[PDB]
Amino acid sequence: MGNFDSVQANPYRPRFKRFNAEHVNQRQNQQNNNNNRFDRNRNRQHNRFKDKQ
Amino acid sequence: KAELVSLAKLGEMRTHVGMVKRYWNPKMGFFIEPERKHNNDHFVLELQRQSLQTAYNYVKEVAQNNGQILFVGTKNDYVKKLVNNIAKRVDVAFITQRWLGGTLTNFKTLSISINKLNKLVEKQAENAADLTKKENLMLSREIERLEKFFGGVKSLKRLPNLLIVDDPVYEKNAVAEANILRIPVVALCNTNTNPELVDFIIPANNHQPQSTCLLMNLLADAVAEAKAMPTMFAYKPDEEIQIEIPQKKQITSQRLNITRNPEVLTRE
Amino acid sequence: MITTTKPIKAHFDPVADLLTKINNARKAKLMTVTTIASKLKIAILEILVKEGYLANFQVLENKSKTKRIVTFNLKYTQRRIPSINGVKQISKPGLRIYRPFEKLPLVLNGLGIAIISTSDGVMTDKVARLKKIGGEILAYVW
Amino acid sequence: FKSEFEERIVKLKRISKTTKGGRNMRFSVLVVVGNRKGKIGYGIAKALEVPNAIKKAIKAAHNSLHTIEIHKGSIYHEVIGRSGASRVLLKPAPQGTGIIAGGAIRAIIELAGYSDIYTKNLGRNTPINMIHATMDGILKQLSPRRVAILRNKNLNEL
RNA sequence: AAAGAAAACUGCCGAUAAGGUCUUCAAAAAAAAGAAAACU
RNA sequence: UCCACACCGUAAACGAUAGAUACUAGCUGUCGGGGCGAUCCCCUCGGUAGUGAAGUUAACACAUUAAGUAUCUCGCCUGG
RNA sequence: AUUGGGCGUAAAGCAAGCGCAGGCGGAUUGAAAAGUCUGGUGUUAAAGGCAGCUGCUUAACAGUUGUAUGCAUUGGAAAC
Ligand SMILES: [Mg+2]
Ligand SMILES: [Mg+2]
Ligand SMILES: [Mg+2]
Ligand SMILES: [Mg+2]
Ligand SMILES: [Mg+2]
Ligand SMILES: [Mg+2]
Ligand SMILES: [Mg+2]
Ligand SMILES: [Mg+2]
Ligand SMILES: [Mg+2]
Ligand SMILES: [Mg+2]
Ligand SMILES: [Mg+2]
Ligand SMILES: [Mg+2]
Ligand SMILES: [Mg+2]
Ligand SMILES: [Mg+2]
Ligand SMILES: [Mg+2]
Ligand SMILES: [Mg+2]
Ligand SMILES: [Mg+2]
Ligand SMILES: [Mg+2]
Repeated sequence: MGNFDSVQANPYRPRFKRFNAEHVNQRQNQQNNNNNRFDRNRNRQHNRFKDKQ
Repeated sequence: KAELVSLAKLGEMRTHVGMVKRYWNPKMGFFIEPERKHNNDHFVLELQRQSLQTAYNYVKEVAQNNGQILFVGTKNDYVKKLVNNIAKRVDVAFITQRWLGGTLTNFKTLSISINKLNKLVEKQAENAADLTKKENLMLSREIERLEKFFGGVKSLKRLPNLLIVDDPVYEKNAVAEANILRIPVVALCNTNTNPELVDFIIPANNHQPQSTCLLMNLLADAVAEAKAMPTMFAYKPDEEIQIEIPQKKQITSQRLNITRNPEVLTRE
Repeated sequence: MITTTKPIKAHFDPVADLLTKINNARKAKLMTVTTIASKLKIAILEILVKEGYLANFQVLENKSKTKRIVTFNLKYTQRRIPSINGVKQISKPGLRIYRPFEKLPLVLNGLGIAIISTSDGVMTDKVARLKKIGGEILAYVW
Repeated sequence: FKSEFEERIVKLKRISKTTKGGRNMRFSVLVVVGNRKGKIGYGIAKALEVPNAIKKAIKAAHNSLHTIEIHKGSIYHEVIGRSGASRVLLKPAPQGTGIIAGGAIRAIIELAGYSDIYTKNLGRNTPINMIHATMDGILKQLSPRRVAILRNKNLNEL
């Protein structure tokens, strides 16, 4: 019952695969985080003029 | 359709011969040939080529993508000059002398040390007449020491992303540092090694000054092709691979000298 | 036609015999083991392979039809770590454990399995709850 | 280390060695660092002064941070963590009981994120070994998805 | 004309009033990212 | 202290480790039976040792002759 | 320490053996059904127990309905 001799004689197989190249997505998520910093400094500048008349 | 080394050449270079059966790790049964009816331990040639191709494949993506590979061979004299030869051919960091404790895990202190080496070297290159004779000779000797023990590590500024080990047994410190820091390490196991420590095992010899040289150049050849300079032994025919056996009975691989292991001094 | 080389002997307790064999094989990373075959061991092993902790179990007989031994293998993954985590026997010889249906145990908040042979041979705890019938409790396997 | 990671002292012993005249005294601290969302580590350090001991302990705790998974805020299945002669029993709890832990386990449970948890210290009362036992119990936990991938069933369905 | 070694050695030698510091404590420690602004 | 016949029944009577049963890497010795046929050495089945990983221990350490994974039975322990 | 502990170095393996009664006990088949599980009926006094409600200015409290545990008998299940 169930016999199938799959054969998995690939033990202690390699865990690492590529040369940390997947980091391409880590560079895109860091670029998207820098664009959200430039717009926050424009809107803080517009609010200083309503409290001076 | 990709090719590689030749099967006749592996048999003739003695890369399918391990060490004496008395000295063997029970965890290496997968690669060993029908040793059940055999004298000295050996390996399978098909498994050898597959493992070699995998290690070759892995090192090439790293070297093409601008990784930093470190070679550490501080064993037989031949191996030091062997490791030196790859350094001349490719601008890879090397550790030919003794592996300092914490070369990787405590990289900060060794980074400070190599920075001191570089700073002292450049001041001396700039020169001055104040150096005179006595202090200059003393200063030259410290400089000599930091190249002999850090001459191949000065180039790199960050932890390497891969290690190539000649003997996992002899470099137990190096492989332990690689394992704890989760860095790939490849090694040439010789029937007496724990497979957990190494990542890409490449069943081969380690006592023959011919098998060792052939395999080390093959890995260097992957790096050299990735770096875009012509290869030396990989993807090459018969006429150009022939190599000689170093001098200093006959080149072999039997492990003896057992009489130098008596009982630990005891009694009362 | 499967051949062997070693003589096969076994301990007397058929539930913990398998349990000792399974636990030792798990700890030693061994794959192929052999033991003497009994109908209780065959049936409990059958539900075990249905519940998914072991892969295959083949029972064979002698050419004389006087002896049977069951030789099972474990289901190791690619990285060579087993699926079984721990086995412990309750109804040891001497002290037999009898629990009614309402007091049928739940192993590891239902993740593990409790093996219960009530009246229609061995049966897993979940299907035993479905039938609302209880009985002998052999061992906890998770 | 850049997280909600809170720091707290779980024990401050006073160790000393003997030299050729006098006793070299150093303070030892056992700090438990946790972000209260699934990241928690522990660090024990010794130094000539309490601030430096604390400094070394906090540095060590952030270097060794383990990952923690929660099910409904609690532990999925009952587990006994063993470390030396210290045995700590963890048991799933219904939402509302609160943290019924005390001492090193209570500090660990709060810093890990877990809410409802039943605990009992069945062994010794040395804080490091209960935490060792506590960490062993929490790290040995099996998710109901790893067993699914192993035994090949459907996510959580029976 | 190398296989050697080489050797212990002993006399005698007892005791030390009581209770006693010393680790106080880590809570952990003050300040950069700002701007600045038109006005009829 | 020795001998013969009668008692005494205690020892650090120690492997400081009750007996039986099943499973769990290996290496180096040595002993016995058996197989081959120069010894020597190779294999099998057992007894006695050393080294040694998983495993166990508070640590020392044990580690296929377990103090490991388990079952049966007996004896014993509960601060000084 | 049945659930829920130990006996190498901390308390604890009798000096060892032959051992009845006791405890435990190979595989397969048949029957019975003592264990084991389950259905029906009877009973397990009332107060107390837990849940809900009412009444006392709410409570404490009182009342109210619900709420098991075991035994016996009968009818089945046959894995141990
Ligand atoms: Mg002095
Ligand atoms: Mg005199
Ligand atoms: Mg005196
Ligand atoms: Mg006196
Ligand atoms: Mg304080
Ligand atoms: Mg006595
Ligand atoms: Mg004696
Ligand atoms: Mg030993
Ligand atoms: Mg007393
Ligand atoms: Mg006790
Ligand atoms: Mg004692
Ligand atoms: Mg005894
Ligand atoms: Mg005794
Ligand atoms: Mg007897
Ligand atoms: Mg009897
Ligand atoms: Mg039977
Ligand atoms: Mg009543
Ligand atoms: Mg009342």
